[PDB]
Amino acid sequence: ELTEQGSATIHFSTANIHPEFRLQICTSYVTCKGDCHPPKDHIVTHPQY
Amino acid sequence: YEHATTMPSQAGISYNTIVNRAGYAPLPISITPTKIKLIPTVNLEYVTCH
Amino acid sequence: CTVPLAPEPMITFGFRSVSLKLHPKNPTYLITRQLADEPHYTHELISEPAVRN
Repeated sequence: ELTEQGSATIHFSTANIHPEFRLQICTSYVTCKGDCHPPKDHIVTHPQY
Repeated sequence: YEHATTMPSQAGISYNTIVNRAGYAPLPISITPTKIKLIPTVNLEYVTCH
Repeated sequence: CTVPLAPEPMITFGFRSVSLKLHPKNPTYLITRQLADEPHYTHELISEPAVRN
């Protein structure tokens, strides 16, 4: 849900150590750029997303 | 998470540090030594007097 | 029928590895299999304390 001048927070999942993707939001494309880090667990109890 | 550090052997003075996991919040660690003994293995042989 | 219940295994994690400390009260089957096209299953009867990596 969008307000007029607010800021929307999304959650995503990746395998990229330097992820960079164009985020489509309803008309337009915004670029999301960052640096991901290794997680803390070796073996987890749910499959891959 | 195996974290190794080194503390100087001096009482009274607080020793501070943190642990920076690469994608998480920094975890602060504080150690303040109070009293540091040194107890030898002591073996009585004899007593004496007047 | 009431059936017994073995002790909880002690699972130690590593990079692409699971270790299992197994202390059974009475003999107990450990049945493992991979969730891939080759399951490589392992039907074993463990009666003593045993570590399985």
